[PDB]
Amino acid sequence: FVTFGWYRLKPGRNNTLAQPRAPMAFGTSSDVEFNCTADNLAIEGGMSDLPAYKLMCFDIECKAGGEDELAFPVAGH
Amino acid sequence: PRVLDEDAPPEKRAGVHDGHLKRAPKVYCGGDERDVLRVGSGGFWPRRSRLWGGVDHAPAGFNPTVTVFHVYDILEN
Repeated sequence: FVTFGWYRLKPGRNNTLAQPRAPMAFGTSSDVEFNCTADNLAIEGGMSDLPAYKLMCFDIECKAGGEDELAFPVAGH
Repeated sequence: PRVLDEDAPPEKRAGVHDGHLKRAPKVYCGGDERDVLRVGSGGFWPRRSRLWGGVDHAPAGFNPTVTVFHVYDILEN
């Protein structure tokens, strides 16, 4: 097992499977969710490529709105 | 800011407004307008979310099979 890499669901210890959670029991904001144990998982070596993951690259701009509008912004104000 | 209210005398322009207001937050994308927190069908920014506050906004019959899944982060809870 690795912290960053492809994986794969397996048949499991006896035949136990990944048990797909029901859309209401989702803990995360994900599309599909599962309930495995460590034996329903396989590393799936051979794949390397990176999935379709998204990158947000944000940048805020702030204004200072006090008596001195040349002062630098402060979040508490 | 008070300068955002364009038709108002030059001396109600400095400073900011403040204080509680009672309407769902809207977003104006060009000529259109929408509630910020309203997923619905249309949208002014993309969405990869399935649930939104309990409602399931996926096309019915969503049930993607999962046999391989890149993993990028691991939580514990």
